[PDB]
Amino acid sequence: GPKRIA
Amino acid sequence: RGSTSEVIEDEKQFYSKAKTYWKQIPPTVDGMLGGYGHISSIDINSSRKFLQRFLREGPNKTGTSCALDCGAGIGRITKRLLLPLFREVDMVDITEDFLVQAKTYLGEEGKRVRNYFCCGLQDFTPEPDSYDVIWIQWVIGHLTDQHLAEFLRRCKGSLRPNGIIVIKDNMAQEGVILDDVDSSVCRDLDVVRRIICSAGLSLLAEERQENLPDEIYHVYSFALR
Ligand SMILES: Nc1ncnc2c1ncn2[C@@H]1O[C@H](CSCC[C@H](N)C(=O)O)[C@@H](O)[C@H]1O
Repeated sequence: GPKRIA
Repeated sequence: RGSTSEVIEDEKQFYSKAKTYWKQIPPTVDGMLGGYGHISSIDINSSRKFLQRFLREGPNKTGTSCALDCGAGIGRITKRLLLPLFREVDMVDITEDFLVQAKTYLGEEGKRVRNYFCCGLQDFTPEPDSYDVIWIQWVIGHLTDQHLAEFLRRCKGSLRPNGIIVIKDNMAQEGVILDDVDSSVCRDLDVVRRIICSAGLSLLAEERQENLPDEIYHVYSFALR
């Protein structure tokens, strides 16, 4: 799924 | 690093860690989307607009008889994108719990799901001359570079005339980034295009998803055949 930019 | 071969030290553990992760995720839309269920409708609406072009505008229009949902999970996309547009849909996913829940989640329209295949995409062979549209969303990061290319090649052999494959996924800023929690990779535009073009598929369309939250990786859709 959609993910926070690490 | 620019490939999975470099970021994936143990390919066997890259796959087993991901299977373990998904096996205990709740079979819900928030589980499918890592807490981003609030963008599901925005995502589906753009996917529909992206897909309706190949289905409405001739010549060589894409048919509407059957679609394959790859990495389908509980059927979020099958329910709101594919079933309203295709007579029948097949689903494939590695996680048994999601396929079982899909029967409940899809409701009455789920009776038009023909097969619930339980398989890793790296081991899955879609049947030749079966699908007008093969939809691959938020799952390509779970395959190695080589397995992705080979899977796309097998998908090509399963398309009906004028059929298309669609990939919709996160794109990294640069190179290949590994996510240690769910055991997946994120690749930049150049890496993905090279995997696709280099595997013998033609890139027909490419579109960045607009209106997404600021804090997440960019998302792109690709149409190929
Ligand atoms: N190797 C693999 N082969 C097939 N499915 C896999 C896989 N690795 C992870 N998955 C599946 O990939 C899905 C990612 S969540 C995405 C679900 C769906 N594409 C949607 O957008 O709503 C999960 O259902 C998980 O079970």
